[PDB]
Amino acid sequence: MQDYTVHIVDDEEPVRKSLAFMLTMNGFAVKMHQSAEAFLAFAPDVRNGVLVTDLRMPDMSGVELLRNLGDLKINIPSIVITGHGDVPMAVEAMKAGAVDFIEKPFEDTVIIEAIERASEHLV
Ligand SMILES: [Mn+2]
Repeated sequence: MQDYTVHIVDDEEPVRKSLAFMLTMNGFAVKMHQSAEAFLAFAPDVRNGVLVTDLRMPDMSGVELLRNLGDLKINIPSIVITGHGDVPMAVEAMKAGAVDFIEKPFEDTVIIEAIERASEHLV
């Protein structure tokens, strides 16, 4: 079986803990990051990891995070969670290299399938 880690980034702690807890209850190895900046500083050390990030985050957006990762010469399959009915954000996220976007609110089954898909990109 594959042993990958799901890295979660969200500006709202309650939403972050909700997702994290749900994925762990489903058997995924999960790591919650305090902010986009914290994940960016942790990124060089990631091995066999997938990223699930929120898009609208005041300090650093999900898109900007994706562009910074690219600058670090690092490729981490990413799923971007976008605001309800926010088309500009989903489009920009895909143009930025995200494996896929997920519109919230979302069904656990759906985010779980999106994560399994991103893991397809792990070498
Ligand atoms: Mn947000």
